[PDB]
Amino acid sequence: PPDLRPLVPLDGGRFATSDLNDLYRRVINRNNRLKRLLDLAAPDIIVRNEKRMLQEAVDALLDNGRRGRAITGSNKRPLKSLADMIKGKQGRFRQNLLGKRVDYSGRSVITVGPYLRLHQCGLPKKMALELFKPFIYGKLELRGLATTIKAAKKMVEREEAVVWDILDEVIREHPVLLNRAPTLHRLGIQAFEPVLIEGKAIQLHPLVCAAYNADFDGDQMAVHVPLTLEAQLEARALMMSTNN
Amino acid sequence: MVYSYTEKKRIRKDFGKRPQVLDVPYLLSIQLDSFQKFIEQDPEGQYGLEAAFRSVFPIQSYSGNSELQYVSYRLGEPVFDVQECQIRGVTYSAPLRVKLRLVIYEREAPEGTVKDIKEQEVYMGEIPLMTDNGTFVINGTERVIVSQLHRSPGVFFDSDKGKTHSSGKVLYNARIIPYRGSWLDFEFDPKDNLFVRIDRRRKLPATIILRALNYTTEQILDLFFEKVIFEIRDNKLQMELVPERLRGETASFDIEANGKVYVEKGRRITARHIRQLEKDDVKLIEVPVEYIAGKVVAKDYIDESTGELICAANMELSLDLLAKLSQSGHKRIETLFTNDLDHGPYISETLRVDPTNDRLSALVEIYRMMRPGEPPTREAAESLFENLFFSEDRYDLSAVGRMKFNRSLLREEIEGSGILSKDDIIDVMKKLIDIRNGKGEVDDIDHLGNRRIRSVGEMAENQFRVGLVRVERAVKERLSLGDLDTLMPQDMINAKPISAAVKEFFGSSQLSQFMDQNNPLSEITHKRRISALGPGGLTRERAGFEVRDVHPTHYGRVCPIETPEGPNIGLINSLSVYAQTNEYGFLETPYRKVTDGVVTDEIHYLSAIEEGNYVIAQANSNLDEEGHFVEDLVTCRSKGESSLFSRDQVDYMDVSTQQVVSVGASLIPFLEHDDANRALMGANMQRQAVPTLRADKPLVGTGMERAVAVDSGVTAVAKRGGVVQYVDASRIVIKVNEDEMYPGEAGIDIYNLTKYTRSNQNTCINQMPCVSLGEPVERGDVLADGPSTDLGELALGQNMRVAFMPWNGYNFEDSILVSERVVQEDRFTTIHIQELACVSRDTKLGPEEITADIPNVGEAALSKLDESGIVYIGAEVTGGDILVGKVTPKDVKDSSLRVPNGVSGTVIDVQVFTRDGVEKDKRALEIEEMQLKQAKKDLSEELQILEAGLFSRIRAVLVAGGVEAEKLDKLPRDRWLELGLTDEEKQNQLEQLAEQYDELKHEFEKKLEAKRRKITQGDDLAPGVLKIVKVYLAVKRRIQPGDKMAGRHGNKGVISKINPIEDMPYDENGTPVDIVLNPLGVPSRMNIGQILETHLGMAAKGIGDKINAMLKQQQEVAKLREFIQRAYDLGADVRQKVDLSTFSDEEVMRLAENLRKGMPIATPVFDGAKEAEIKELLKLGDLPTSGQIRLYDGRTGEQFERPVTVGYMYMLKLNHLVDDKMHARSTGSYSLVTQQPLGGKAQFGGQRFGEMEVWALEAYGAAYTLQEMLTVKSDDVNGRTKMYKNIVDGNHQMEPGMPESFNVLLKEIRSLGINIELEDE
Amino acid sequence: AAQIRQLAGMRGLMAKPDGSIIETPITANFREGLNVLQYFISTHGARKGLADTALKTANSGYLTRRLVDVAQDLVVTEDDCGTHEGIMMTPVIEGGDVKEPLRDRVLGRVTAEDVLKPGTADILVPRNTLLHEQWCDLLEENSVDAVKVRSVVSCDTDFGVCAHCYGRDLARGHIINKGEAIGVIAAQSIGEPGTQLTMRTFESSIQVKNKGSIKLSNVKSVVNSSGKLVITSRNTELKLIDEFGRTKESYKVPYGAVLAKGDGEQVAGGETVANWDPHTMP
Amino acid sequence: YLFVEFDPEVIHTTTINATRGVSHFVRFGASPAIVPSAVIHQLSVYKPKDIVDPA
Amino acid sequence: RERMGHIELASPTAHIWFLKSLPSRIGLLLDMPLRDIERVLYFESYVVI
DNA sequence: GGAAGATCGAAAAAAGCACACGCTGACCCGCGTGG
DNA sequence: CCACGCGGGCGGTAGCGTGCTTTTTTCGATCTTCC
RNA sequence: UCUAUAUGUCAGCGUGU
Ligand SMILES: [Mg+2]
Ligand SMILES: [Zn+2]
Repeated sequence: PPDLRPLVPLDGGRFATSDLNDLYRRVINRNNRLKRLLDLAAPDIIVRNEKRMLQEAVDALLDNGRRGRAITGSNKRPLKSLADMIKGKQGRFRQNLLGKRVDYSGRSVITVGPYLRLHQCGLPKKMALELFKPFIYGKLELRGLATTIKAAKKMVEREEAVVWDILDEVIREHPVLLNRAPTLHRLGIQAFEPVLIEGKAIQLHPLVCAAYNADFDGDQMAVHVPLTLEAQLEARALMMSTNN
Repeated sequence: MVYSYTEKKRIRKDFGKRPQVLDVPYLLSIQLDSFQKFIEQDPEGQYGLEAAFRSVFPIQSYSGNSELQYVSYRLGEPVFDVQECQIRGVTYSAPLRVKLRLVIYEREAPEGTVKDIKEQEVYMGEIPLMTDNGTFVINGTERVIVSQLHRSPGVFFDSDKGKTHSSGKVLYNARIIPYRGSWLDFEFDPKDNLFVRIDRRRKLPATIILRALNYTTEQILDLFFEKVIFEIRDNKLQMELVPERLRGETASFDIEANGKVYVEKGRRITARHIRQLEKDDVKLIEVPVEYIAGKVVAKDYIDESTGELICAANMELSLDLLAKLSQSGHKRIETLFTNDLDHGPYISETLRVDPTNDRLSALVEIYRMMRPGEPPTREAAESLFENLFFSEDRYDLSAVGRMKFNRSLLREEIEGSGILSKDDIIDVMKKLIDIRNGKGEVDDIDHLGNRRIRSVGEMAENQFRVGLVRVERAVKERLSLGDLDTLMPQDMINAKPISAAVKEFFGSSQLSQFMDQNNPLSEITHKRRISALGPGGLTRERAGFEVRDVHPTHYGRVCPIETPEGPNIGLINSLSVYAQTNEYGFLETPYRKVTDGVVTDEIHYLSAIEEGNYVIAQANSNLDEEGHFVEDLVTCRSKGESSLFSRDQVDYMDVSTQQVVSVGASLIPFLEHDDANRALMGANMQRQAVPTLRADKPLVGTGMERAVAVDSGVTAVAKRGGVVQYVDASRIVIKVNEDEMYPGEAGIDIYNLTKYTRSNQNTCINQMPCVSLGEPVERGDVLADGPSTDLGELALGQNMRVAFMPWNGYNFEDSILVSERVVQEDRFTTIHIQELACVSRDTKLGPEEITADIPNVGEAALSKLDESGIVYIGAEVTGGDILVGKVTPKDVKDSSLRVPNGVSGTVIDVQVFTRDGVEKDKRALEIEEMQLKQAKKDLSEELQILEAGLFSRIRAVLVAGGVEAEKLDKLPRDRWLELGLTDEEKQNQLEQLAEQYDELKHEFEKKLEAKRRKITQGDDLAPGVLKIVKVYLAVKRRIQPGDKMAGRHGNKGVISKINPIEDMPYDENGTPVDIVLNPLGVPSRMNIGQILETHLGMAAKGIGDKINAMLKQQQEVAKLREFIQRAYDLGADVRQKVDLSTFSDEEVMRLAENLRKGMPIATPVFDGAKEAEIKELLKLGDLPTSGQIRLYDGRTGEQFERPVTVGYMYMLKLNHLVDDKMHARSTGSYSLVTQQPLGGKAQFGGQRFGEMEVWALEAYGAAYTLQEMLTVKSDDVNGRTKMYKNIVDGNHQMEPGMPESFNVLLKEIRSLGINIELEDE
Repeated sequence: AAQIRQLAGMRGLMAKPDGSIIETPITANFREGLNVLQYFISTHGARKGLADTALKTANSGYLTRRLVDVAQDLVVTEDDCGTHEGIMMTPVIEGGDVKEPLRDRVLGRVTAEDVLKPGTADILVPRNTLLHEQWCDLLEENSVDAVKVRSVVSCDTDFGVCAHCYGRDLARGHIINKGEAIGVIAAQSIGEPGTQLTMRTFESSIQVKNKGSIKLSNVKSVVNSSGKLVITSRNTELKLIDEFGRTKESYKVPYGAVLAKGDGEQVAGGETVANWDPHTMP
Repeated sequence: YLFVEFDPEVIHTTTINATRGVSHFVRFGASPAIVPSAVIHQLSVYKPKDIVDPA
Repeated sequence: RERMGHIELASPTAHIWFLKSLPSRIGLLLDMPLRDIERVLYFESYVVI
């Protein structure tokens, strides 16, 4: 289908073309040439060469480089065939099925909060406001300070005091998942209760650092928001730092 | 040694003791001189463009009737200056013009005498010129061509250490690697065979090559073997006995010479037996008949009676064969001498293996080997073999390659032809045979004598030669095809291939890299960098490990400390301070020659190969007067190892202790007290520091800051001595001295400082003047300090009062606690400049243009916009504001450029580029007006100087003539020329001076017109776009928790809390500390240099405090002079000598003014101050000698139980800001194909939940969380909408749905021809 | 100890990149000033370690990914198969050193059959009781060396394993609950210390250090002319057993090894019992 | 497509392969294909009247 | 995003996945060496039916 | 005494090479043909 | 000098490549074992 | 969330590991 091989606009008046489109065009051109040659009652050698070249084009489209030499693009490199986007580290299986990018997620450096408890972690106010935007919208709609989603968006972007009170109220007992980039074992991601702090750095408990194998020398950690009741209970009862 | 004015401003105290015999060379020399060899005119054609032209030209045609030849080349005047190219986005380049002569021969005359000559000049593209600061300007951006460390051409012998054959046997290979051609290999087949391999294809026997070289079997056996003569005597066919052939073997038969039984049958021959045989002078010895069959006949023998070959060459003899030979009547035979270990029969076995028996068969086999699938033709095979290695065009060995080839083969001469020869191949094969036999040693790959450095010039020459041969092919085709009547040399050749290859090399090559402009140290390190990776080099994935290690030959050539950490470790290196490249490209280092036990001052540059032969002593060797070693046994490096040697055995000595380390490592004080890992990390981390609001000189330095600052182009260095006529924040005009004035020159030099210009890393580059009005200057003295530069000294960070103590856990692992006073003083505040571009391009619907009126915008939104449609200069802009108002026709939809969300700042510069032929907006007209005003002022300075001089001359002439000075004073200045004098020589010279005046005025007018034309020239843009608007925003970034801050000893951390000033610990005097550091990281990391630096900084600050106290009391100059003299004279036989008695009593006040903050101290890398000197310096001030004082808790106020280490430390702010790393996303854009959230902070993407996170979630047993993270949050579009609606409503429930990625995968597999679907049942 | 030794004492001998030890060590302290030669010598080891650390991560990640895949389909799905088969477990004994005792290996696991007290033929522990700390203490009080335990490899459950065979959850005191994915946990546990490992490629008689009885296993020996015993087997094992009856030391004697003392004879520390010639085989 | 009649002895195949304007020999397997003389004769008598896609 | 197309090839073409992925499925089914399959597929040698 | 299977070392082909994040540039057919 | 529309390895009257490890498949050469 | 802002790869790097 065309959408799976889109023709993205180049923003400069041109069109960026995928390798699959080039392979399909080559196959279609070869098929049309072979059809014309067959309809022209061509002799044996010419039609054999045309059929062989069509076979080579089909094999290149199905799996470039599997047999013979790969088809080179306009920038002197092998093209990406149908089999190339399935296998490998950049293939569909290992890039969009086993793992994928998620919403309601953030990333920031980690500092040390000596005053935090084992089940608590510091979170920036702006970062928490960005992460829990739909919850704030819902709470504002329920309370009655806003009548439409546009009004809630305007109130959130205006950063009113009522917005901050709602942000304080929503995450009173809403755990968040803190994870480090190298997740060697299950302890690399743990659930913590957020506490609003001033700044842009996540405050981490000193005791859990040995579990995270993290040092305060520029480390960056990601945070995810469990946005359903079952995930909230799972984080509270299984992945909480107190249970580990 | 009388210090310069900039040095007299602030003299750094030097604690070094080793005298300096060689000053530090120019850091950016390797980049410069090499490029000079690429562009300088060379009468001898071996370097650069002249060499390439001589290699390619002259070019003939298919028929001998026309010829194109090259005469000379000239580089043109670049269209725009470096600053103009940088601001306009064009590439700084110079036109290349070449003299080409086309000679049409006389075809009618058989002798081919010249018939017609046509000489012309042809333009062959633009060659990108290289700036004085060792960098290139490509497309308006700064790029650096780093050097490449690659294997030198020549022959190399290696062997696998038993990896293959699965029994530990070593296989030997010999590779001939040319600069340009086909690589050759000779490998040992485990069955003891020789195999020749070309271009790493299938192996072939080497005897095939030998036969292809017109060598018969007899000649090969003569060359590769020794002959034993078996001559039939009157009886028992005694043979010419050679005792050396009897070593290491047992004689099965009794030998009989003269009647003495030296060796009997069945006893092993000992060395005593060999000696007895030698003493007996035995020449002939009896041989049994059966022993003959074991040997192999060497030369073919034919029977005269039957006219047939008795035997061919090289097969095992037989009893029937020897009987037939005896009946034939041949008295003597020749056999090949073989041995188990001394002389292996590898050549004979290889000759047996191959099927080829003649030169033609060998050539046919070689052609089939090289070009499979082609008809084997004798002429084609001969041509291919000749061109493979014996053609100058196809095969070429450089001078370095020929020298290495001759040296490896023990050839006396080092100069030879580039093409290969038969003798060279035979010698290589013989050397490989000898190595197999146990004589000789294999070469070392990592040896710096086997690896050479290729600079920008060599690669540029190679690319230009490739383009030149392409152009030569094109011109050959044109000459062959075109007529011989109206051909012009310009039309024959096309400059497109030359320009294309040049721009590809200078912009898209891996070695061509974006120059990092974080600080001058980063630029210096990047320019002085050698990368093994690149074309014709190692790959990062397959680089291996054994190459990454530090070879012993790296001493004084490659710094082991300064290497990148990560995947490319050991593959990228930093050149040493004194390292330089030889004429062949091999790295060499200076040394001091030692003669008769005394260390002379003569300096000899030794390479890796030459260093091994001699014995070199280490730099840290005690030396008394007359350069005599005070110790009988001195540690020295002889051959890849260090050992004790006698004083007379030494031959060379290291020039200085900084030879080993590079500039980055040499800039780290107390390196010898620091761990190697921490030193490496600190050296790599010093390059990432960002310039601060104010540059603070390092209290503890190494004395190399001045060299780095001067060598780098960030600072302004006076070209000629003189006085500062005019000083300003933007420009400096200096009236040069009369002695340095060129004839017919105004005598003023104008330096235009660069103020607030963005760098490659979005930082701020600003130059501030460092001299005052009327201050005399000299050549080489710094005028304006560049970024991260203080008074000509490198200033990467700031000096902070640090204290090593735990503080309520706020430090912990590596975190840093920072006082509020640091933020209040804006010590670490930085300026970041960001560029935003708006493009106005001609779409098919209608040409878009910048207008102030935008559809559906509020009036307040357009307040910042002017009538032209551009944001006002200096108007503060927050997120979402409109910078440039652009509208695209539909009637018009808004396309105005807006700042990204979360980006603030102040607009500081607006640049408009308009394609020629399009109307110019009034904003561009204003920009041009200010540019022309600045140019007019710059020209008018010189115009006024020259006019004043000329009018003074005419006034003097008129006073001498008619004596009318008073009338001139009363008369207007401009009406002095119109006055008429009496008819004499005075009138004639007055007319001449008037002519000179009007000529000068017209010359200045044409110069101004040329400048205006240059600045008003339309910019060249890409097709389809007619306007570009660039807006620069300046943002002040202040220190805050999460920012990464570090030091020079590898200690790093992040800010944890900006504590109040009252909470900091304070000493008895009440002064609080600024930085609190955890001591726990000192012993484990083994970085003790930071503690010594802290103590030295404390001593320096104590001295500075004493100086400040003296100054505040208005003490007399005598007391300050005495105190500063005592402070400078402190030390233990320091080499630095400072005399204040010759400072005119006025520069002492300036020095004390500069020393009030502190006393800078120079601590060499390995010849630094000892602990005793530090204690003495501390005792000089009113500070304890232990370095630890007693403080009190700021919050509580009781006494600290133990003294803590508090001092002054140079701390750097890294380029890792928390505001640039923090990101958060709830909902946003999604990918078109996979329907997944985007990636990256710039695209407002979401964090990726990788495989490891999924595994951790499964291990935790959480299933609902994993499903929510997998489908609803990322892929399920209906799930996404339902979740958003439910959360807005207030219900936290989720539907599983169907991820789109699985549907895409199923569709792809279906399109692969394989049917896949899900079954409901 | 090593880091303080380097800080306040001389660094000592170092090694070349190949591996050979440099003849001249470093006699300078980190507090003192190392010369150029000593720093250049140390840079070899520093760069070797840095390169090893940089290059180990790829292999560690590949190994942990393969391990995660190979066990991604293993979950607990039953309580007890009823199988009486298991793995025999004894403390690891080799050379003249004991690394892991029986208590450490046996802790947190269930038994395969009724383990009996030695010399009494009385059931020391029941058949299917999980061995916690108290059970381990009781087992070690009776000087028991061999315990048969139920292992995952011996689990009779198909398409999964049972909770009893797996044993303790190792993260909680109680037994492992049903539904826990143990394959992923095991793979992550194995792959986590992968970075701590190293990817580098770096006698004629037996010695007795303790006092106890001597036992010979798989031995058919003969008396020589002088009365000494010489073995006629290639799989002859010697066990030194303490007074309590548990195996303390283990050795594997080679062919043609003379015996200083016979089986069942007490020996003292520092004595040599077996002597042999490794250069040639008589 | 072109049909070139030549002797490889007189001029090598690689020279024709490097001729300007010629893409490559039509080859099956390693060796280049050989066109029989019957095909050449038929082509010399092969005279069709047709149309083309641009036409 | 779901509708697919089809091209009617005038001549059959063998699937590369079932042919080059060792062991070759076509070669195993026909019990003949791979090189003969390559020769007949790319019009190098005829095969009898 | 010739064929069959067999086996054994050697040569050729295929698959893999940790994760996460941030930044920059450099394209994203060229050319004979046509109007 | 403003589109344009199909083969494509590029360019040339040939050659370009060239520093990993492990596993799987097949082949030539022998061998060896017999019916 | 189809409310803004809705591309890809190659090369060079750097950071945490
Ligand atoms: Mg860290
Ligand atoms: Zn079980």
